Amino acid sequence: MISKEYHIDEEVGFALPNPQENLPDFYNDWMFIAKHLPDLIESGQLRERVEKLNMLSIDHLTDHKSQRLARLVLGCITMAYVWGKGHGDVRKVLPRNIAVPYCQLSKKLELPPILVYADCVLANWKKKDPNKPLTYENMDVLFSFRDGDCSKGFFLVSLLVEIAAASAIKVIPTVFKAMQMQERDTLLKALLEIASCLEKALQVFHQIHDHVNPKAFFSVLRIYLSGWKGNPQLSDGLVYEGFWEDPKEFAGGSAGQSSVFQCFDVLLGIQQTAGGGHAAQFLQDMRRYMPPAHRNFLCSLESNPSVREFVLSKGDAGLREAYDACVKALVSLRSYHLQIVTKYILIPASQQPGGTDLMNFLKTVRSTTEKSLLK
Amino acid sequence: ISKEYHIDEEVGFALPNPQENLPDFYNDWMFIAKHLPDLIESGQLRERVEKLNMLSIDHLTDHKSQRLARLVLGCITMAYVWGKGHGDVRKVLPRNIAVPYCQLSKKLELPPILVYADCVLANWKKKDPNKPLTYENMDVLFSFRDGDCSKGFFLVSLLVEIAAASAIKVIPTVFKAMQMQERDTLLKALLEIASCLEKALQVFHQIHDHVNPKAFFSVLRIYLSGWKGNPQLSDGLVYEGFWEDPKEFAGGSAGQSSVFQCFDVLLGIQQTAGGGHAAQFLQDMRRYMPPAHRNFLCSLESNPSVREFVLSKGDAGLREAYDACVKALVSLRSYHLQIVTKYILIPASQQPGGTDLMNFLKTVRSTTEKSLLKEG
Ligand code: HEM
Ligand code: HEM
Ligand SMILES: CCS(=O)(=O)N1CCC2(CC[C@@H]([C@H]3c4ccccc4-c4cncn43)[C@H]2O)CC1
Ligand SMILES: CCS(=O)(=O)N1CCC2(CC[C@@H]([C@H]3c4ccccc4-c4cncn43)[C@H]2O)CC1
Repeated sequence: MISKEYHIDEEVGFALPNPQENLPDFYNDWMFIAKHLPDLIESGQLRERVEKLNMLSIDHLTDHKSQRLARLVLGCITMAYVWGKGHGDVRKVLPRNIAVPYCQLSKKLELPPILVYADCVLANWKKKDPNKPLTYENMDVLFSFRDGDCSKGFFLVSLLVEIAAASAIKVIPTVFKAMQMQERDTLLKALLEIASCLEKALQVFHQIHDHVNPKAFFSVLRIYLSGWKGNPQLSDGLVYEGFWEDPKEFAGGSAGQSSVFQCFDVLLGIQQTAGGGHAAQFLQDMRRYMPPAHRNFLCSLESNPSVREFVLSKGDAGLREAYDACVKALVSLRSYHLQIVTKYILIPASQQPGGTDLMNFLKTVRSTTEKSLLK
Repeated sequence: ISKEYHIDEEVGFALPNPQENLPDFYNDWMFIAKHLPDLIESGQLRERVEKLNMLSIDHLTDHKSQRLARLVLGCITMAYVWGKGHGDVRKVLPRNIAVPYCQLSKKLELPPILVYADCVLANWKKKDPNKPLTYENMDVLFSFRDGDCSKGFFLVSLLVEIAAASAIKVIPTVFKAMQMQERDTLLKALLEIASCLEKALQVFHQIHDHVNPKAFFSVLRIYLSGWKGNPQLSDGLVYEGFWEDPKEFAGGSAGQSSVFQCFDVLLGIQQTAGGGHAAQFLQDMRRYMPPAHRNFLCSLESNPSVREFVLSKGDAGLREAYDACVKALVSLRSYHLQIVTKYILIPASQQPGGTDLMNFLKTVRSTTEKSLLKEG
């Protein structure tokens, strides 16, 4: 098994198992706002409500799940506060009574004070029926921004893809064991199981079309997920009033912050973070938005010997095909994902009364993946 | 420390006993690198580079031959791009050098530009193998121009690196001491770290004896500069035959030194935390370190915090030992600010950026100073 210090679950992987839904009564004022964001944003009540909050101590968030729930709560409120109704009117200062505890909590959890993938995908879910499986029909999100924002469809499909990819994480100890022990057959089997899970993860992705509408995604949800790093709207970042004097820049959410896909790039020696380029820089930076235990797990994988070099050295057609099957699965995922971006970003952007830079980043990452094929 | 991190007992992150000569196959590269001052001064460097045939990197069969080739190709690239360093600039690196350089850079997981690991850590030799690592028993392998003080700059940098790196071997003692709750051992370890970082500063004092401000500013500064955020090459460098579009890569920085980054990490200074530019920059420079050295840094980040261990213990002895380490880093950076004033700011004022560079350095110094438990 993988060590407990990396906080990787057997079933959900890097996802938070059975996320907490309710905070202690002490934090009811936070909970009320986060639970009613759609109506409070729409009616222009959200900002005054956040401004009228009292500064609450984080000390009564006594465990990890409560701290992670609070991060999800405060992060959603923070996006609602900064972006407002999502029409380009921006708050440049986050008031101290929310900014201070959010920054304190974020420092405690070693995550930046902005909504991350680990909040809004990995900790933002529940089973409707605990006795039924982790499927879309038996799941809901904990928080959404606006009515019709398609956040359920986006967050849950993202979660399910993550969970399907994560079924191969438990094979990783076997891989490195098989290399050190020079176990060709064990390694071959292990690589075939990884390809199977990454192939399965692609089929899970196909659901996105059923539960997310392009127009709503582009015009609404995209807005609330965006951040303030290299964002012309918040040129210098956001002022977290009372914590830092200067405005601070933090990137909005990205599945670049997903540890599973970074994990298999590392495992397969794809070297996405190597070389000093723009795309590498971004994906390396995104590791700071991951929970520290998961950050550490990626670092650990990078310190182990290369699977790619092991397979490359061996003159073993069986191993090369199994290796290549893992790489092909990552390329196919990334290729399908590009087609998603065309449908959900490029086309809606063209229809409104940038895209190329986003596509080029994704194509760089895909190409680096394809270029790791041995055959 | 595991041998997979490629940290030497004597020279730490430096490459022990660097290779001086490449295989005969690469003589054409070696000639240009060995005669850069002569070729630049005669206006023959660019022609010589352009006359090169594309040589395969497959005959560079070990890590040291590859690190030497990187240093050679890196120095040739700086000379080719910058020329005589008067503003006559090349935006296209010819394919016959660009291809092998990028191929080799990919193999070693480094950006295709001269980095600290090339021009400091791999750019040296002992004169007498039987004598210690001192300035007078050492030389650099490559310089750019005559009188550029590259020996002084690169070797003093290396000596400071090595002095500081004597503390690296203590790091596993620190974590073992913590995990095992060995207070006296941890205290002794932290005092040794402080001693070495204090020694590094004394070694730094030698810079004044071997580098002249004018030569440094007007000559060497040029050849060390890169093409990331540089108006001279706004869109970066075209590496002909490897990539179609120009690529931006940062010039050398001792932010690329793994020793100072590792002690920041060890002492919980957290230079790469938060939403500021200094953090981003120091984070980016890790990409310009050799991969095993990158790995080592992140592995230190995964161990428990020394700072939070010391903060928890109500132990004046431990706190003082901890602060002596932090103070040693503060003293180095404060001294380094004076060095920037002498070697950059003053020459710049005398000529017929500086604020930005000093603001960056002050932010990093401040982050260090603010990790002190007690006022220094
Ligand atoms: C409406 C659906 C989606 C759209 C429009 C979309 C769009 C984008 C865009 C524009 C980027 C580049 C900017 C950034 O990093 O934030 C990106 C990155 C990324 N996305 Fe998505 N995405 C969607 C859903 C998903 C899903 C379900 C996955 C799960 C596989 C995913 C995986 C990734 C990964 C791993 C990256 C980082 C680059 C890479 O590793 O290839 N995305 N996405
Ligand atoms: C002529 C001598 C030197 C001058 C003019 C100089 C100047 C500078 C400048 C302008 C920077 C900021 C830009 C950059 O990162 O490249 C810098 C960074 C840095 N320098 Fe130097 N430097 C000199 C020598 C040294 C030496 C010998 C050391 C060894 C201690 C050193 C250590 C550092 C470190 C560690 C950084 C990154 C910021 C930090 O960690 O504080 N420098 N230097
Ligand atoms: C860059 C400003 S932008 O306005 O052009 N812009 C880019 C497109 C997105 C769409 C989803 C979002 C990101 C994310 C946030 C949270 C949870 C999962 C995922 C995810 C999965 N793939 C990508 N993302 C981000 O890439 C929104 C913001
Ligand atoms: C920004 C373009 S600039 O022209 O203003 N400019 C900044 C000042 C420097 C001075 C040395 C150099 C860097 C370095 C390169 C190789 C080996 C060790 C070290 C080193 C140590 N401290 C700093 N550096 C860089 O920071 C030159 C270029």
